Amino acid sequence: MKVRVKAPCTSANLGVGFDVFGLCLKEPYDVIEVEAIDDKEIIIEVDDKNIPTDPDKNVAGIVAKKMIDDFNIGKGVKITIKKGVKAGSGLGSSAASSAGTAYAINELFKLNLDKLKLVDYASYGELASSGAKHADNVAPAIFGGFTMVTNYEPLEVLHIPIDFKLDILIAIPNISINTKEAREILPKAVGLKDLVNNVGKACGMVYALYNKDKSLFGRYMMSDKVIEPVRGKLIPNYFKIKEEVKDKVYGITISGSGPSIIAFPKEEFIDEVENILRDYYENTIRTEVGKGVEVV
Amino acid sequence: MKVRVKAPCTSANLGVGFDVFGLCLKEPYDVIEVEAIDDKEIIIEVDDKNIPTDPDKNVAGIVAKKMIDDFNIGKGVKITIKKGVKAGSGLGSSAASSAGTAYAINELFKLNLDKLKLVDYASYGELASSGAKHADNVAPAIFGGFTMVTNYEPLEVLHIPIDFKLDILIAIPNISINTKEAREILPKAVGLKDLVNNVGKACGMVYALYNKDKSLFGRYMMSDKVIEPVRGKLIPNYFKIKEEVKDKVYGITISGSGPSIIAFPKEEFIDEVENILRDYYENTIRTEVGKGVEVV
Ligand SMILES: Nc1ncnc2c1ncn2[C@@H]1O[C@H](COP(=O)(O)OP(=O)(O)NP(=O)(O)O)[C@@H](O)[C@H]1O
Ligand SMILES: Nc1ncnc2c1ncn2[C@@H]1O[C@H](COP(=O)(O)OP(=O)(O)NP(=O)(O)O)[C@@H](O)[C@H]1O
Ligand SMILES: N[C@@H](CCO)C(=O)O
Ligand SMILES: N[C@@H](CCO)C(=O)O
Repeated sequence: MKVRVKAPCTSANLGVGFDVFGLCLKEPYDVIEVEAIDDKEIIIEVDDKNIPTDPDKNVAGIVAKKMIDDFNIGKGVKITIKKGVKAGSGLGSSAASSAGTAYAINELFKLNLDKLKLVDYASYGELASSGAKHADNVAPAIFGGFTMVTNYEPLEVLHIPIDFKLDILIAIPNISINTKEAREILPKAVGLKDLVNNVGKACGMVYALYNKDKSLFGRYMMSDKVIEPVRGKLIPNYFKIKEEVKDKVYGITISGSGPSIIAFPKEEFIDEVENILRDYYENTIRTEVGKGVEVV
Repeated sequence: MKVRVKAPCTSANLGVGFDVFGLCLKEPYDVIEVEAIDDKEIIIEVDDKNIPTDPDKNVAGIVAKKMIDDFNIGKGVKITIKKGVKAGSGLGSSAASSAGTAYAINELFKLNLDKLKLVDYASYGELASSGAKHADNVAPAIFGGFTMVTNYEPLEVLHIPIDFKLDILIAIPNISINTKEAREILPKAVGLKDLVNNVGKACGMVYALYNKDKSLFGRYMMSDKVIEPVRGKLIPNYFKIKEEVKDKVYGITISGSGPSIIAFPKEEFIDEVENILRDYYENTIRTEVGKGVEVV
């Protein structure tokens, strides 16, 4: 009959973890309901008028069709989506719809697929919306916590639960940034030295999570000199904001391909950091690490 | 009066951890004795006739002088070295002398320096022998276990003890490879895709150690396509050996800049893997993860 889920926004890259790291947020999230229908068609309703309802264009339809065909399911589905945040915000909006749909289809048709497989299916949605089957936003959307996409073909995802408090502040600019473009402006090659820096800093972030060291995690997160300095120039006041909250956060960086900004405020300055972000971007939210798609 | 230590060989890079990762071996090692002397000169005796006795050229003399001057120590030292393995073997031979000396000087003159500082001093020895103040061999020589050099200026080293059994086989070709040259032949730039691969795989190796997963650790270790395929062409029969021990090891790769080869054999095939390595290289040894410089 029907399955309804909340599918969370996620923050990919986290600086030196470009195309690998992902952190699941508790909010915002999409509320997605999938209902099996007799007609073998996929019908989509979405509250954001800028998101297509064509099932071959909305990632929810792309993922549902792939799963329905792969399991010879003989039904269609009506998918209703209420968006947590607009597309192109750097908060994994489309990944929320892809992952929420994969999860919902799995439940609705009792496919008993494991999390890795759900991420793999959701990534077919990311293929379409970004032109690349990247799984770094759909992985945390499904697994919750912190994930690392460590291989493709075949997809491998390593998950590290965050079992300690990690306050998150997200500033969401009203402008949007197209991920494909955000990737084209990136260097085609990086110096051996950046390879070494990013590998060391990203490994240090993994060590930091196992040691529950927010300070180390946040500081290493801000050491990327390859991607973040580039995308950061697309975001109004981004560098000014970083300087203004400098000693009041464990770290702050671009969420995904931007323009949203993700900050991990120190407990002592959370209200103040939130007020600073809000002065620049009215749409600022306080959240924490989420647990992934779940029924609602 | 005198301090004598065993300073271990170490295996740097471990594939995707190039210039970051280091693993301390239990053997071979240098046996180094440092004796305070009244004359303010540094005298060096070494059993390998191809290693200089000039204190400005032997890394033990370079490190001792730096420490003696930095602490206004008013004595000279006589340093006697019995080498575990020749220089240019890819087993951190010079780092063993640098680290063993830093450690010995610290003990002899009761400097009470922490491990990080000892690595920093030892790295002055690596500056001279490789033209680069790399700390990826001296870090594990001092800390023991697995280390990651995650920053320079200032040096930062993260240590992960290996508290599970990890058998190591090392094949030591009679030829030598000069590290400076081994680095010049490396690509000056790598594609974004290799950046992503190596960051993900190296982070996966860190996750693997915390999860005591030798299989994952060894498999990711063999995924570098940037440095290992290049240096591997300098080592006779290296690729043939990799294929021949393919399913009998968790992983096998080049130790440091080569030509020595480091393999982590599966428990079931250890003798067989050792015999295979020995058929190609008579000088093959079986060892395990070491604990770093210690008094002997
Ligand atoms: N259900 C959906 N939800 C959001 N976006 C969708 C959806 N279906 C299709 N799209 C399209 O996919 C693109 C954006 O997906 P979105 O997740 O916002 O990615 P982004 O622009 O790459 N930024 P990031 O949040 O970093 O992944 C736009 O072309 C959307 O119209
Ligand atoms: N006490 C010493 N022990 C070993 N080598 C020394 C020593 N003092 C000076 N050297 C010189 O330093 C160079 C090699 O140092 P070594 O650690 O074997 O480095 P490598 O050639 O870079 N390979 P790797 O094992 O990967 O670090 C040669 O030029 C040596 O003569
Ligand atoms: N890793 C992708 C994530 C997009 O959310 C990028 O930054 O291009
Ligand atoms: N990371 C260095 C180590 C040398 O032991 C290299 O491979 O050039």
